Amino acid sequence: GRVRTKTVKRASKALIEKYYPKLTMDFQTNKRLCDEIATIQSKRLRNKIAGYTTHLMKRIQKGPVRG
Amino acid sequence: TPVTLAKVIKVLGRTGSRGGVTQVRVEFLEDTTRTIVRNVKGPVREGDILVLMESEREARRLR
Amino acid sequence: AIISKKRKLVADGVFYAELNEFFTRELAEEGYSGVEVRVTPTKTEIIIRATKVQDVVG
Amino acid sequence: SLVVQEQGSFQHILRLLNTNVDGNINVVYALTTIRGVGRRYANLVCKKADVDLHKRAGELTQEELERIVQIMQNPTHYKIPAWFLNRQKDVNDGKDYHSLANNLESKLRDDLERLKKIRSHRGIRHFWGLRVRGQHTKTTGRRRA
Amino acid sequence: AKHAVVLDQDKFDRIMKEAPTYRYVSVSVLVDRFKLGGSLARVALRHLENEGIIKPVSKHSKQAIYTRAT
Amino acid sequence: PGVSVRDVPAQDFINNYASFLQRQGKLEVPGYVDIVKTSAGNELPPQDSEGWFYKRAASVARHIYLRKQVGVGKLNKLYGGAKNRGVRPHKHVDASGSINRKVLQSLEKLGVVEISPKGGRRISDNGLRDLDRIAAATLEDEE
Amino acid sequence: TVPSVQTFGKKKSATAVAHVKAGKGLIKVNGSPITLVQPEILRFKVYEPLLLVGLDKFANIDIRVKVTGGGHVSQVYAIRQAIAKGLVAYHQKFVDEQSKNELKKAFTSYDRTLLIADSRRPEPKKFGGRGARSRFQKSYR
Amino acid sequence: FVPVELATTIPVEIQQAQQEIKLFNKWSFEDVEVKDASLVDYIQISKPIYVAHTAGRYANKRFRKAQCPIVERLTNSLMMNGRNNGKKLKAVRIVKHTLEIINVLTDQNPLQVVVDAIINSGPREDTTRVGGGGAARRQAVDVSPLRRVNQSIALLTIGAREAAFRNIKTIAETLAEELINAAKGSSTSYAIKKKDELERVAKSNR
Amino acid sequence: LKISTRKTPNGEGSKTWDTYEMRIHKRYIDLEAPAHIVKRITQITIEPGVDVEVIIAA
RNA sequence: UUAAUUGCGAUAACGAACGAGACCUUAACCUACUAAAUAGGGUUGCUGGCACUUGCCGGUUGACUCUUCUUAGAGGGACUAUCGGUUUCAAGCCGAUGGAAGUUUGAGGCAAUAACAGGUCUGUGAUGCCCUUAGACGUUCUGGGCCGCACGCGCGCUACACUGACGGAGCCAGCGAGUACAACCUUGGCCGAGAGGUCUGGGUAAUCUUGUGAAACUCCGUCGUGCUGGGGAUAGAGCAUUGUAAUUAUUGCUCUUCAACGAGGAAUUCCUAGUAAGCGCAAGUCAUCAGCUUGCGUUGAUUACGUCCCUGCCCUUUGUACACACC
Ligand SMILES: [Mg+2]
Ligand SMILES: [Mg+2]
Ligand SMILES: [Mg+2]
Ligand SMILES: [Mg+2]
Ligand SMILES: [Mg+2]
Ligand SMILES: [Mg+2]
Ligand SMILES: [Mg+2]
Ligand SMILES: [Mg+2]
Ligand SMILES: [Mg+2]
Repeated sequence: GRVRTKTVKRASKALIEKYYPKLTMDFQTNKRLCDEIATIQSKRLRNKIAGYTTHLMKRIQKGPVRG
Repeated sequence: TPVTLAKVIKVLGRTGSRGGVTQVRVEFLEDTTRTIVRNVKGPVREGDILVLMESEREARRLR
Repeated sequence: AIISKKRKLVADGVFYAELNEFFTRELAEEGYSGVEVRVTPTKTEIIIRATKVQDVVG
Repeated sequence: SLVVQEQGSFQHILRLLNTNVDGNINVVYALTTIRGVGRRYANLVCKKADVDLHKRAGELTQEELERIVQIMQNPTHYKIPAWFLNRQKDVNDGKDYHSLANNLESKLRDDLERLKKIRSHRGIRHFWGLRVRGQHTKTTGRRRA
Repeated sequence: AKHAVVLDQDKFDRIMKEAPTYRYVSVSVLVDRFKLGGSLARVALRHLENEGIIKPVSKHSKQAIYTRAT
Repeated sequence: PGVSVRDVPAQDFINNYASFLQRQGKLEVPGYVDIVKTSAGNELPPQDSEGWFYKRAASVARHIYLRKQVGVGKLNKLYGGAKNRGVRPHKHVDASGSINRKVLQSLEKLGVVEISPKGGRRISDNGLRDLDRIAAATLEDEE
Repeated sequence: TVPSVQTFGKKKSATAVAHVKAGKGLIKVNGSPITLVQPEILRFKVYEPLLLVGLDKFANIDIRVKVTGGGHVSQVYAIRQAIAKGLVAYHQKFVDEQSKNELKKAFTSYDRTLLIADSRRPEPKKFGGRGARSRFQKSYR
Repeated sequence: FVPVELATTIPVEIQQAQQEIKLFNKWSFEDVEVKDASLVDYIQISKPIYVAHTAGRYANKRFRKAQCPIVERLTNSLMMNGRNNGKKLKAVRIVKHTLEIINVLTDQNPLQVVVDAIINSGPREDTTRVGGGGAARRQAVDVSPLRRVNQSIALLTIGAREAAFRNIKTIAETLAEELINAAKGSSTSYAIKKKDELERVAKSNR
Repeated sequence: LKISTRKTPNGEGSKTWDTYEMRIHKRYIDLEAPAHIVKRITQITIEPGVDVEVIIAA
């Protein structure tokens, strides 16, 4: 059921591109960072974005990733 | 009549016409390293033991 | 005086609706857009927004 | 705690008021077989008599039966309030009446006849073979019985 | 009425000689071997239960199961 | 350590109370017994006949003890159930109010139940004592 | 001044508020002792917070439960939950942590509902049907 | 070992059944062996339950059904027919009665008997309606342990229900009888008969 | 405040319903003061849509 | 791959928009805030009953204080997190673990492009045109009819009992609704087997009805599988109630009557979790009438966690002499 949308994934990617230093690993910190930087309207959406970013970060620490 | 105890290794894709049968790879307990694949009714899983009636018989895709 | 609070609220809404309808009926040539109702102490305040203000004034 | 025995000293399989009032059935719930005596009424009658309700109708001493019978036909005599009867305030006389066994049916028939004679709607309905009590029959009851 | 559940004395006697060193002593059980039932079987059981012999294990409404004294 | 009604198996207590009442003879039976429905949505009068109005009274008393203030309508509501309305779904129907009223009156006469402020009925001190005694008796029996 | 805490138990709609106090060892539900409750077949559910961890913890803790809402079964469940909570809460507050942990372990091993309140709640009914999912009988003749 | 009372004094029986053994309705969940290779992990026992009524989240995932105490499952099964449907207390009561009956007759743990019944009423090979076009011809197929368990549970309950239809023999007694028949493979039981029939059918189709 | 209406005006169609709901917020504040002060407090701080109501005296 | 043109990808397309999603309402958690004699507690006054030691259950808006339950403001919280498998090591899916929550967290509200001769001119002082327009198709009274029955079908209710029936007794809900110009909801006291009267009240309402002590349920008893105490249709008579008016029983109650039906053929509907089903209650219409309806709780399963075999829909490739489109 749970597959992330354009508006999550793309945003997350953008965030990663901008802020790989200072957007690190664990969830809560990432969420906080998102809240600080991105102008996310909803809370839930923001949370989702943060989660995606965290996932991306996790993936990174095992090799490079496309896009 | 002989009865064998068959331990499931790999779930081998849900077959049948209505999807009421799960094809399964079973390697039986007291004769391990024998990979005879059979069709099973019900919710099956890896590591399950099956009580069957014919030890050496092949069950092919139910079309 | 002496009417249920929810009921009163409902009635208020109804009244507002009625007023709006009336304005739509009348001030069509003047180009009526919107009504505001303020039930303050002593006086009820009806604010009208229309395209022709002068006409409305008379 | 003790079972009340009796080998067969009190004779079973009885008849009261023409037809059959059989054994193994309770004192009250065998009086129901008699037309006109329903349940509550029967119970009341039993109470008036003073019979054990743990008793079969197959037993019973004759005196008790007689008393019950007496109670049955004339209840206004006894401590029965008499305002739960068939013909209370009555069709003709103006008395508390409760017909029983082979009589109630006859009375009903008579009433029906009277109605027919009068030429009221219910009578007409009865004559036809239809529903009196305004149960509108676009459907419902399609075997004539 | 298909009998089995009446009154009698022979039946009672039989019941009485059907209690020491016994497994099954219920209402249904009683009914089974052509004997009394309803709220008579229980009474019969009690008649033996009052003088030792049968012991109650379950006493629910319209369902009761009994076991002899060991 | 102390006994009260609140500490007793309820049915047993009720039974005990009924027995006590019977022993007394004192209550005032109005004489509706062996005629009446109890609940106006019933197929039958009581299956005990001789008594059980005592039982009802006892139950009422217990209820009163449990609560603060109890009335007639409330009692009816409590005691009524679901009337079989024929080929139609069941409905909650209140019990026979007159009977309840009579019971209350009897209780009052006895010195168990007392008319309260605001409205309805509460318990008398003597009544309370009696209840306590009954509870104690029940406990003893259990023991 | 007495060591006491206020823990609840919730199931479906039912709520049971248990006050756990220092003293002699009382377990009372709506004023009536634990020995009653009386759906009777579910009496052992209410006993499960007592006997799983033992009566040894109960020698100094007094439990007064007020139960409202729900049905009967639900109420019982709520009461049980409250009881489970209360001792643990007391331990956390006025005894020690290890003991509390042990208690939790004991509880957790046998049944989940004792500490974690049940997730499930009635789905709303919607139109074109008797219940939440079940529709009316559609007919094509 | 050691009875200690509190302020609100608890009955002795309850005290007795506490620390050493977590008894079921009023006897041990211990002993009671799953006497079959397979149907282990799919018949629960092991975890000692007090009542056959837990809250339970057993239809949530996939195999949450398998981690449910078998008694509870039986009760649930019993609960069927729409007039009876809901009313799990009644089912529990019935189960209790059955257990008592079992205890009374041939002794043992009634639980053990139940387990045996479950084992010996689950069909080993079933037939699915596979036509290869639309013809009513059937195909011989193996059975999952969970499925075997479930069907067994169903069958006994069904038999009990059938027995109960116009009888003095209160469902519980009937159920007990069925269990007895099953544990000591009889062919007088309904479930067992059904299983046998199924087996025969499978044999034919193969 | 709940209302249930068939979405249709005419009646034909799959029987679909509406749940038009209006939520009422009622809140009270208790003060011990002279009445004049209370009046002063309440004569200002009035926002359109909110109903300000005073019981006054014991 | 996904619930999804949801994504991962492959790539003469690249980057976008609407729809999906996001959203919003609601349902879940909050010993963290902010609060309360229109919520609930604690101690303590007085006070009732107990054992009688201090202790147990009570009644009182007598004090003082508290906010766990309560309500509802502001926040927080879950993002499939952590780990393990599996898969171009992708999107994702599966399994533990922690957690209030791990099926889009549960349920909805909204919902594109293009349409249909679908339904409404019996919702409209929305309405074209046509008819009609004073023996009016305007009206307004009066009675009747919409409800008639050889008969077809369509939702439903009641049931064919022993998992019951009937009697006691035990005894727990959540959504609601509720009058001053009327006659709303109506406790409590007396009268009545009921239905109902009556006097009095309390409430324009978290305050009173109302803890809606609702049913199903649980406890002990009577019948034990017989168209039987299963079941309740027709009936007959009375007593009530609403209304100006109850026959063509409005309805409520009382006694009596006891019909058809031992689980339903050809068929076929609905459904995957607090769901199915059981059971009431509730508002809607309402002067009066519930077998209907939107909600709501209460009790609570069985079985998949899949597949195109059927059915319908969608797409791709093909054929077409059809494009009012296979009627
Ligand atoms: Mg019924
Ligand atoms: Mg992983
Ligand atoms: Mg959604
Ligand atoms: Mg058309
Ligand atoms: Mg026109
Ligand atoms: Mg319909
Ligand atoms: Mg209320
Ligand atoms: Mg009859
Ligand atoms: Mg009408």
